[PDB]
Amino acid sequence: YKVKERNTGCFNFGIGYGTESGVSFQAGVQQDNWLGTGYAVGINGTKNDYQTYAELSVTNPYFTVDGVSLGGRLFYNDF
Amino acid sequence: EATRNAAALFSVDYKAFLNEVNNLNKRMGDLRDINGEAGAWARIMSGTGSASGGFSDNYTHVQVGVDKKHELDGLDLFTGFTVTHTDSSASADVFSGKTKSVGAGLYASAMFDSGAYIDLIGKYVHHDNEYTATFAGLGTRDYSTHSWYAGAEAGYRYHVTEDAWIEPQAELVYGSVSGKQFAWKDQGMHLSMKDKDYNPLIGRTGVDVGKSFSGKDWKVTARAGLGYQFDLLANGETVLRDASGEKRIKGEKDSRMLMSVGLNAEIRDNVRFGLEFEKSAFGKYNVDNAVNANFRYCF
Amino acid sequence: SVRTSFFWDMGTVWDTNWDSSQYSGYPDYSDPSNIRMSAGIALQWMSPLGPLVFSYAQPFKKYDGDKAEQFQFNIG
Repeated sequence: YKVKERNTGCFNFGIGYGTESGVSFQAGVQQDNWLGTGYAVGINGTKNDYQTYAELSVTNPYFTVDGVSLGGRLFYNDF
Repeated sequence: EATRNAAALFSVDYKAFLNEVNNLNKRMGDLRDINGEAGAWARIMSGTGSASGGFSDNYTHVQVGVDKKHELDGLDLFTGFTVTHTDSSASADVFSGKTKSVGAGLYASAMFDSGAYIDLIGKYVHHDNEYTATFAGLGTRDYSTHSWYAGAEAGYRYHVTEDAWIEPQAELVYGSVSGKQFAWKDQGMHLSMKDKDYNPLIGRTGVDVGKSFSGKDWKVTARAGLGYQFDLLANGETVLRDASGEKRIKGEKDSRMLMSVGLNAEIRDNVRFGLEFEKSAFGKYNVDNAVNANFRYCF
Repeated sequence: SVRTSFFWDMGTVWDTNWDSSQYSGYPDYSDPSNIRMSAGIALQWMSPLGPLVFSYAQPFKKYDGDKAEQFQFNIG
């Protein structure tokens, strides 16, 4: 089998500064096939004057050999 | 009063036009060190600001275009077209409205063997606003005006050093935008205000120094400057009426100043980065600007 | 890496926890009848920054206050 790899999920990091909402913060990732380990991992979050959000998620698709998937996530927000 | 809000309407539109007007080495791509004479260039910007009296606004304009040429006897004459779309929204003490401005036009570029840079663009746009104002009792209304604006820019970047060189530059855009005519007779009194076709023009002379860095470890575009902006033509004259009588007003020239941007750098073709500057001059007329800073990393 | 489509879209949404006789003049919001429609062109490009999506369409049908952004742009 000959395959050609492609990109999958990518990093970002944005700190937006202004007069309204001030220096709002934001960053995170969202990618499956984590480093080739085959997982699916996504972390994101933003810091704002009146809106703070964060979410973390992981999912292993082949937890057992047969193919059962074990996944979970957490999320927090205040607006 | 209501008439004074019209001056703010033009002054706010002036900043949007000042936001619409930009550089040629950013919006139209660097006229030098571009080996693809057949291809596209673009730039998208977003910002906000306000003035004294609570008048605030936020806008974002994105333009793209293409050009196609080949090598000549020392001159980099290229021609092509472009389009642009801008959105803005503003609020004041007694009025507020949102607007858009989309246009299309043609551009030419010229880089000479002696190191000169020249750009020219020209666009016809159909800018439409929808705003509510109770001053003069008129109410809420939407109107579209056609802007035929052509702007040129010239400069001479002399190779002072292979990584740092002083650049003189001067730009100017002249446009025709017709005025508006409306009466508040729906409220009972005419108070008719009319303005015919206007032919404004504004330029800016800026002296800049730019750095040529490479190697993909820096790969930055560190360039700074100082510029003075003068409204070459301000024909935004409007004549309003009332039961007591009728008055007149018109746009006036400017002598504004400006500043520069910090880093605007990148690492490789996979990633990107930049930094922006918000020139917030509260001392002049409670003026302000808005900026941003954000990069990308992709596996 | 590029993919263009011509699309025709239809959509609707409503509530069941609604009464109309309680609000004669206030318009009903429980009628599966206001079926909004749109048509246009869309483009996708897997750029070396992600799946960039652009679209331009017109809402051939609309109701009430349905402010429309004609040209849409997003990633993923």
